[PDB]
Amino acid sequence: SADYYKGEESNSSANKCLLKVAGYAAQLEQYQKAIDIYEQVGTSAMDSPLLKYSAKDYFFKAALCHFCIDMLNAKLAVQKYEELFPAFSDSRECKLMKKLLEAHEEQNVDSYTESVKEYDSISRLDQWLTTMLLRIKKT
Amino acid sequence: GMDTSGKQAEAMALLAEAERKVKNSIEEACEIYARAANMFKMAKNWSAAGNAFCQAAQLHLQLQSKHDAATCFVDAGNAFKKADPQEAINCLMRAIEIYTDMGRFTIAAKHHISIAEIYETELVDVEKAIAHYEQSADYYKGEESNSSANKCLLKVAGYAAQLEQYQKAIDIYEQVGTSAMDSPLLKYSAKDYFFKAALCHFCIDMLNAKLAVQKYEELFPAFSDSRECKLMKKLLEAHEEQNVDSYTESVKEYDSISRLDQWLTTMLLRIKKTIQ
Amino acid sequence: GMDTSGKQAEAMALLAEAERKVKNSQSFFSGLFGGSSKIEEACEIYARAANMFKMAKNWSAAGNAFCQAAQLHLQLQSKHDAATCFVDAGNAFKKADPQEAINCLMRAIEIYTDMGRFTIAAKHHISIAEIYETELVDVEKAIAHYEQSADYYKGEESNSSANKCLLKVAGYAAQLEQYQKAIDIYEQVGTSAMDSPLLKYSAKDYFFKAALCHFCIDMLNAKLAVQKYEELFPAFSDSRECKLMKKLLEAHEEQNVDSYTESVKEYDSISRLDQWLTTMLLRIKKT
Amino acid sequence: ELEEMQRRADQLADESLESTRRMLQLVEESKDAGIRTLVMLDEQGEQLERIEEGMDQINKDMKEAEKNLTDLGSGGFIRRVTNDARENEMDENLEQVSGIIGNLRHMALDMGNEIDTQNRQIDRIMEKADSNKTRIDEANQRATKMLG
Amino acid sequence: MAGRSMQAARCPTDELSLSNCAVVSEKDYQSGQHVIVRTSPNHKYIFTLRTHPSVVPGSVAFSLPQRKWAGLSIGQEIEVALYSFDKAKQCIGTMTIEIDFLQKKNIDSNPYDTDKMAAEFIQQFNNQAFSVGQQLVFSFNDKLFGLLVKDIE
Amino acid sequence: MFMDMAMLVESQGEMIDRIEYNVEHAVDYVERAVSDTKKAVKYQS
Amino acid sequence: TRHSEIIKLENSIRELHDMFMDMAMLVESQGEMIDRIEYNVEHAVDYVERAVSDTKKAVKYQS
Repeated sequence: SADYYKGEESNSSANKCLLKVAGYAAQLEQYQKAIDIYEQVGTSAMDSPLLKYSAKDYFFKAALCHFCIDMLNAKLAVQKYEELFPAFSDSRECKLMKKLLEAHEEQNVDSYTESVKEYDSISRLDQWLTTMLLRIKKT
Repeated sequence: GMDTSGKQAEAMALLAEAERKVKNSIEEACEIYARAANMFKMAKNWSAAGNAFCQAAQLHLQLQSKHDAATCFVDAGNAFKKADPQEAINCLMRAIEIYTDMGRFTIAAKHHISIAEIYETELVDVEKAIAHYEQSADYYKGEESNSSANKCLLKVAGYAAQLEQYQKAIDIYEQVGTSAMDSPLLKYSAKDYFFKAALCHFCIDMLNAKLAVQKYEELFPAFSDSRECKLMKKLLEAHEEQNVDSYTESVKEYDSISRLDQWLTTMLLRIKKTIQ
Repeated sequence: GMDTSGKQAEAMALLAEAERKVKNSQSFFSGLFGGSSKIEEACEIYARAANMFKMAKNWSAAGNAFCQAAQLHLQLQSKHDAATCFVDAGNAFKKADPQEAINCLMRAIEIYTDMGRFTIAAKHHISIAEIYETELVDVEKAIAHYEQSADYYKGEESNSSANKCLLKVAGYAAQLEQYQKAIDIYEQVGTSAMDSPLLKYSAKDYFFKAALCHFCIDMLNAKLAVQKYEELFPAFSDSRECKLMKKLLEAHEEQNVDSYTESVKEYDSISRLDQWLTTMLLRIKKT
Repeated sequence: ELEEMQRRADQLADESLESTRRMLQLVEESKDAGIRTLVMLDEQGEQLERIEEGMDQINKDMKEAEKNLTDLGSGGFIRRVTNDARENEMDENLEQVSGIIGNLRHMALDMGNEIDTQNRQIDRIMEKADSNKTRIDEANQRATKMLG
Repeated sequence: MAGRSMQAARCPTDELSLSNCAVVSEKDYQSGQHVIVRTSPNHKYIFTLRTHPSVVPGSVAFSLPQRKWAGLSIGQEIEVALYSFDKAKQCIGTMTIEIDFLQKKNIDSNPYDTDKMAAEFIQQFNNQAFSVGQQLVFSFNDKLFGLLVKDIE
Repeated sequence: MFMDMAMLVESQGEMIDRIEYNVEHAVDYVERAVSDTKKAVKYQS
Repeated sequence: TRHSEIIKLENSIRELHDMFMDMAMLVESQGEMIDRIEYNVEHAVDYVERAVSDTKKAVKYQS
């Protein structure tokens, strides 16, 4: 269906299908495809006049995948994302990424618990987001 | 895969049948060509379907078709847009000409906009894009489309200020502000247009910029209420006193309070380059 | 430009060919009785010439060609297509001058209402009202045209457009120093709006307009109207308009002109004023 | 030194007052913007209903014509660290804004009550339209069947 | 005499500015003549003419101080008409001029012989028209001064 | 983003009005065609 | 009490943002569909007009 929409040039339906398949892949532990789709969607939204301001959220999703892969490359990845989109600094997604990195650097229980509590206090995190957060915190 | 090969073979057979029919000899050949093009499209091989689409369009237009021929030409151009930009541009221009002769200026303007954007993104061309935008603006003016006309005017003014003379952009901004003054809903954006004009007026001289901003403030009272008026006043005072520290502080404060898209920063840097 | 000159030359040649064809059509009909295909071909050629003139941006020539096509097709008894061509001619004239557009739209409305096409007749009446408003200042004619268009719309049961015309008519009337009609229209619109939750919010503006209109009469009846609005719509007190009118009444109770000016300036700062609002405030300050 | 810090604090308080005033003005403008958006959405919904009815009439008329042809044959907002009267008004403003935003939320829900439904309806008519086209096309083909 | 259209021009040389004379083309104007320049319905200023080859044909150019006083900018249009001085009522008893330093770097507190300054001003601006409120620049012994005419009695 | 929505909805509204005008034209054309067909068949019978 | 009102306002803002995004995507889809149906109806009306004109011409010539 996404390929048919691309052939017909339907941006909205194609983006919806790509997001859905990327989420399902991430739920299936296929980080590479999900992160690629998330990055493509984010850059397309940034280029497009609309949905650019929400693209930050999409970026976070991609970052989450990379955050599950490794920590030493996490600094380079976040630096590249920041320099690519300097306006991402004021986004709370960067705050979550840095807080999670700092919490994972030191082996303590309070940091990740208080971070998740603070981020939940604003909005209810998605089931896949919480599952990935628990998976990364457990290890 | 096997499906792609089967669809390619079916398309080739249909093309051969249509060629035989036209050689022997009326709409059956065009139907066969269209079916072959659709079958090739099914294969996902975007290449070589556009040729069948063009053959169908030419054959169907040869028999005096006006509406269906134009639609088929538009479809062929859309098919080429991914396969071959040049063929897509040619098909779109042919469809534009046909529809405009028929009187359908909306499709012509849309295809001109598509050609301009494909030139700007895929190829490297701005003057042709500007001409296409101007033509689409005139076509939509024929239809008194306020939204599309305003969008095209804003784009043309921005491009002209970036590269070309500023008189047209300044006049466009003044006209838009005057029109929006009476309209309550659009008044909020009106000030912005005036602001833009001020920047353009700075590219010529500082005193001219001061006079232009004063005129814009007088014409539209709300322009004075916005903090942009204070920002312009501070910028002009800093330029008059020739103190780079004040200019740097003002631009840093503006960036911190409001994010920049590299346009206002570019104009500010251009203005500062001649401060000496 | 060279392209524009070439397009103008082509349009002139096509117009000459159309003139020759229409001239020869009568001779062909007389000598052979070939039918009415010649008139239809001439009308099509005139439409093409109008399109070419629009290419060259010539409003007058396109309008003349459209008028010729309209009359030619009217001679063919095709009343609907003749009315459509007349409407196209009026639209073409609207670009340069709507002087012919008035009669074109009148004829189109007559033809459409004869057969029952009430929606297009109402839209053409709205167009006539807009033309009169933009060209002339005679408000009353525009109001009458708006009422006629609303009646035509209600004739087809096609709402959502007559209501806007009535609201605009009431807004115009409020400026013409007429109290009974404007107040009646405003109160009717408000009471209709309260029932619908979506439009209930807009009822406050109409109530404030009616209160301002009745305030010019005298303070005593203004207070009665304000009390009636408050009882009917207590939530109107939450809006800034009720606070503003109460402040104006209190200031006038003591002739505190400085307080009135301060309140007006504060309201303007809260929300930019309108020409009608400023005029009404200035008139109220007169007493 | 200390006098400069006090001046900076006073300037920060002035900036806070300006920010509160801008907040109030922005919310006031947004209220009118939302009201206009709501009325425009209502008008668009009525127009969509008028299009759906017209298309249904078109389908009925086309079916009747085809059949005939076939059969023919709150608690505090600003701390009193620096005292001053300004803080008082500040409080009120935020309180007002609170109420307003609450009201604004309700308006949002109102728009939704229509928007989604309209989209669904549109889809249905779209499908019908396509079918209708095919039908007339088929009729044309059938009209050419006898001609041969 | 009747008046003609003109394009705003900028003084090319500092020496021309130091003379406080409007720089004009030799084709239509000659040095020593006086003109009245209209910049608005009630804005008129009288300036002296000085010829320079670089002037655009049929154009009158003013120095930066003169443009600032008259609010002249490149691209604007002003009217210029020849004028003849009548001594019947234009005799000057004495001029009062406010004097300021253009550049702060050169400001010195040493006294100056005002008689010498007046003599140099007359010599440099002899046979020139001056109006009350006129702002100009004057050079004296490598010293720049911003002169404003208080009044003429 | 509310301003962007306002402009987008204005564009949609004008386009919907144009679509309504086109629908009126199309329904008038279809009704006229059906009337002509019914009159022709009635006269033929 | 300040924290409670602050968090309530933030939650309201986030809910408004989510509703904005959802209904804006839905409105964009609605606009795409309205454009598609406009094109389809224009093509259909043009085709039926041409067909009926041809039929009228043919019947008039035959009769």
